[PDB]
Amino acid sequence: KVEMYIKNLQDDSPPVRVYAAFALGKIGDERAVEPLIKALKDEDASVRYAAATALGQIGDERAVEPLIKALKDEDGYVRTAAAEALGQIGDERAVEPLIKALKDEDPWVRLTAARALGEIGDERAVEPLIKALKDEDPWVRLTAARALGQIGDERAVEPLIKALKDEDASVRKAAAVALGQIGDERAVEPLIKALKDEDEYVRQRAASALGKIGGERVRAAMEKLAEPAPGFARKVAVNYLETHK
Amino acid sequence: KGEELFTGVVPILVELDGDVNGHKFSVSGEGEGDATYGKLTLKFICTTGKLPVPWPTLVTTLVQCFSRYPDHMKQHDFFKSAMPEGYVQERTIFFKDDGNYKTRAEVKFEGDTLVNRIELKGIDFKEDGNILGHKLEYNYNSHNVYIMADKQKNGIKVNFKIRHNIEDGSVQLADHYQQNTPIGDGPVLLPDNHYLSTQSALSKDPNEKRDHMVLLEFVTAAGITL
Repeated sequence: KVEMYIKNLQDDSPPVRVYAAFALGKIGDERAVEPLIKALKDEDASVRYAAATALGQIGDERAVEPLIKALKDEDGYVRTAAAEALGQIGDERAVEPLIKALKDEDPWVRLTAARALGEIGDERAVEPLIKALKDEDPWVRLTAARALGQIGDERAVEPLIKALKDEDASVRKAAAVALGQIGDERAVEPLIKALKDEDEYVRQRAASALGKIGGERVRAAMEKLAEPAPGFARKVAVNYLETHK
Repeated sequence: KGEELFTGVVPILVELDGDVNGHKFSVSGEGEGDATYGKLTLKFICTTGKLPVPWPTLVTTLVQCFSRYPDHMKQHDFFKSAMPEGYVQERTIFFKDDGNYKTRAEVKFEGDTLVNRIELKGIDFKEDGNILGHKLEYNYNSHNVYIMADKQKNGIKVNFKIRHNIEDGSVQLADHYQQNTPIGDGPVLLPDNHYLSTQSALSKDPNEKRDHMVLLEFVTAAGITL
């Protein structure tokens, strides 16, 4: 059957090739890596997209250079599937080519590259991702924030504190989760302020970010907040002081 | 007629009116479908402000007539066979450990345009659950949609589970139970048991400041031998 789909990858009709490629990514068998790399150059963009999608799903590092190359495809969906595929494979060789894709014309391609860079977890992405925090597109900024959170590098702490004031609630929200994930205590006071944010979800995430940071600094900020804070912020603190000792 | 209407790229319109735990909303979609590729390209906007549920929870509600049936399976394509008068699609969707949606839609040609019109009601959702607390990731999995002939009436029964990624790394399940019945008289194909295998990518439009979802979808029928 994996035999059959590999065979259908060669069919005259692009649709047949398209669903051969998808099917093979689903089955997950290594035999299909080679013929799927071939399909990455199919003249049909849907085939190229399916092939790239499947290669990400198979997880095999032999597809890494072929996919780095698909980062240059004329089709933005193909380029998107290429970046996602390289994140999923996790091979460090993808890092500098995805760093470049952070400057792609298509913001969803930029976004996907930033996601993929968080998934790899490689330190080299930290600075370019810090720059992507100032991307024009709020989806990119959000995703850059979330990727820095997952990389966990201390250099992002101050830029993320700033993002906590971004005009878009969704960036502020991802900046708060990321600060929690990094665990650096510089985030405590800024996070305490974000408990005042207008957006309820920003508020809740800044609350759990503080729970994750923990330690004496959060404890003392909460003793103080349970005295001069109001609203959600005060409940967060009284709740914290209860559960934590 | 049926499959004949689908031989090229057909334009699509989608209209949804929903009310979930009392929050009313609407969504309008526009785009196109190419059944030869089982391909959909669409953009959806919430026309009433912010969407009170996550966009991925609405993907299945928001045109299975654009699925690719392979040549040997054409006698199992109920969806296209009902056209142009179209069909009624009804679901109940159970979000595990949370509320449910019930939906009713009509899918039909209105002029040269395939149009999906839907009404959705959902209740018993948890205020800070995954749905209403917006904890779902902005992505979409690959699924198998199981289809069987409706023994009683001209129509089909359909069942599947949608897997929704949650941002903490767990998965939320949405059990779909579906029924489709034709609108018109024109007789319909009542198919052998089979399934559709789906693929979906969600994105955004960088020029769009409204709450919206861009969608690319690939679906093929499968599981009939040859």
